[PDB]
Amino acid sequence: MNTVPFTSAPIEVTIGIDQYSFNVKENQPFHGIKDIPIGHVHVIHFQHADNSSMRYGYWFDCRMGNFYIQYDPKDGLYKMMEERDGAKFENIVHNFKERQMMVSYPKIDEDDTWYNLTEFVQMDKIRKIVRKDENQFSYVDSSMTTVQENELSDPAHSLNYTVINFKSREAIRPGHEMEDFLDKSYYLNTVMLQGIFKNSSNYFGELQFAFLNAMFFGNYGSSLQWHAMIELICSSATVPKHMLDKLDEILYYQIKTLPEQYSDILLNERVWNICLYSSFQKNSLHNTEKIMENKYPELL
Amino acid sequence: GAMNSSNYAELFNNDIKLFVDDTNVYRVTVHKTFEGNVATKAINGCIFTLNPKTGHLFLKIIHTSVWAGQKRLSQLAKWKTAEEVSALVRSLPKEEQPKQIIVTRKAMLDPLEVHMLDFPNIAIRPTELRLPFSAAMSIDKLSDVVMKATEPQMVLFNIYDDWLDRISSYTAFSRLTLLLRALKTNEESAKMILLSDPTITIKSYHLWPSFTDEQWITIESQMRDLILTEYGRKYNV
Ligand SMILES: CC(C)NC[C@H](O)c1ccc(F)cc1
Repeated sequence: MNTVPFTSAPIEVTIGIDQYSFNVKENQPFHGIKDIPIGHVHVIHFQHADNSSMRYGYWFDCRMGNFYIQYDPKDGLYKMMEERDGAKFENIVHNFKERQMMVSYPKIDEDDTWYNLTEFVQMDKIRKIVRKDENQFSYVDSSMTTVQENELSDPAHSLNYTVINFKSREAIRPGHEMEDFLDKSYYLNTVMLQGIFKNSSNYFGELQFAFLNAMFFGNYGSSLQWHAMIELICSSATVPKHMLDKLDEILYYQIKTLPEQYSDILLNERVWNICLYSSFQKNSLHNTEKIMENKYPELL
Repeated sequence: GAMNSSNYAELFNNDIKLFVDDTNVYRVTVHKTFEGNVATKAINGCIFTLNPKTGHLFLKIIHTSVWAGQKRLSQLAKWKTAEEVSALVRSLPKEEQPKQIIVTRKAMLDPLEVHMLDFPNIAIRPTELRLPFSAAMSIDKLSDVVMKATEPQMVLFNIYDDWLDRISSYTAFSRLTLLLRALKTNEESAKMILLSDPTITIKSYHLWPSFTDEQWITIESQMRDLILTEYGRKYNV
């Protein structure tokens, strides 16, 4: 079990660590989060009490280094940093634990939610979409735009999500215009899975990664990407049976975890109704269709 | 964006543009089978691709053989239309290729856009106008060439005959749409108006009769009466 200590908490802030969130008051004696499960990526995220504008946060994996948070009064935010001095870090953490100034990551033992949301999400893989090579952790916020958004403006601050576009030469073979537009299997299986992603694991991970940035930061371009990757599968007549089964599980837990009050903005009516009721895979997402119908029957 | 009453003079500027109408591409008769079920039989169709400034009409004849052994023909028809329009554009010299293609039915937008991916600078546009191009098969010479075709064939016409020698494109298009609107609302009456006077003939190289300027005004007035009438006979007014 790993720890992310905080130097201090000088401004009132709501802190998230994965799907949990708690409030810290201005200058409250808070010095971090302990008992963080090893083996998963994690995200620690922030919404200031005074400006709910900009949710922001950091993706990290405690196996890749010792990380801590320190407020910067010049740039006005909580920043993640790496401590390279291992002895210094263990000392800091042990002292804060002894003084019980750290909250307990409240994982329930029955609960596989976070695993199920991050099954194919890896810090090294995340780095290929959020480019900042001098750090082992990755910053994301509400406002960052995607490479594809930048095509329709600062590239260093972009989400280099894989670009998917159903009316593009990459998607449409010359001479197969109608075939390829109405059945996207060749774009899914040859172009994307065999040529770019390399396997279903990488496809699923970016899709999981896109969802989590949409949910935790309200990142609109990430929401577009999540729905785009989903639609590409549902609109393919020929999908490996193992992929469909896994997709149904992935989406189930994503819909399960979504705040009920954010469904209006985070769910695209057209994609979901097409995927669940019109597409080739309309009968292949039993768990996802059941939870959608019981939890958001209005959207449909 | 979409083409409507507001931006109507753009049709007659000097940027090459084509209207594409797919109404008459897939044409069927519906009939009973010996067992008392219903079946369709296809007949020849055509794509109606028209330069509204010059009157040049690219009439691509769609032979019934293209549907043989195919499913979902109404959907295929839209993609076949887009394939043939794309082929036409590629066949034209660069300086004759259109800068815009306006489709008369919105369901042609995606098929045409996908077929024209090689031409990113050609704008594919819908329209809010309810244009009467479905009535093209009420023009006897066009109907004749479509029904007689034994193979796929493109036939080139000027739908304005020689009118542009005496009138502007805007006026010519207005005359054409009025004639076609009339033929669409009451074909028999429309055709009666056009031929009543045996002394006015259709030149071998023309589609419409050789009316003088004065006779066109009379003709045009008779077509507007017909259209308002049928609008009464239809709505009772
Ligand atoms: C980078 C290349 C397209 N495959 C990796 C994929 O992008 C990916 C996978 C998992 C993630 F958590 C984030 C991204």
